[PDB]
Amino acid sequence: FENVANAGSMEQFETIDHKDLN
Amino acid sequence: STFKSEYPFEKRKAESERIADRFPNRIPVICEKAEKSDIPEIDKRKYLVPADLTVGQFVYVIRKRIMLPPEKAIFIFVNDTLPPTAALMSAIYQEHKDKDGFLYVTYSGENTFG
Repeated sequence: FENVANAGSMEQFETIDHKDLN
Repeated sequence: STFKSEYPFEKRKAESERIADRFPNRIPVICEKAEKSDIPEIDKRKYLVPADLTVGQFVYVIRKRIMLPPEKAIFIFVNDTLPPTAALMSAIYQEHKDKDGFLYVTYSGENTFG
């Protein structure tokens, strides 16, 4: 909350793939 | 505490813009457990969702993630609405996306519209 923001995703995204639906 | 509460606006929008650049065909979604429900908690809250998925397809993945048994209820809420599982996630995004560029959803074992 203090400094210039950065786009870094340190808390990573979970990627959903289409094969997760099989 | 919520994703929105943990990160300032400029950081959240910076992230969704980075996803826009790197993964233009993925919807950035925050998925969190609703307050007044004993439904199981979820280990991860940030998802990149293929833009073609339906709500029902997305829900299938979330149910697996929280290891919900097939007989138990779940409801995914967006913006104080309950979208049908036939709806396209792309359509939900376009209507309900946050100013920070994410789509925020909450899940519950209770249907508050009942």
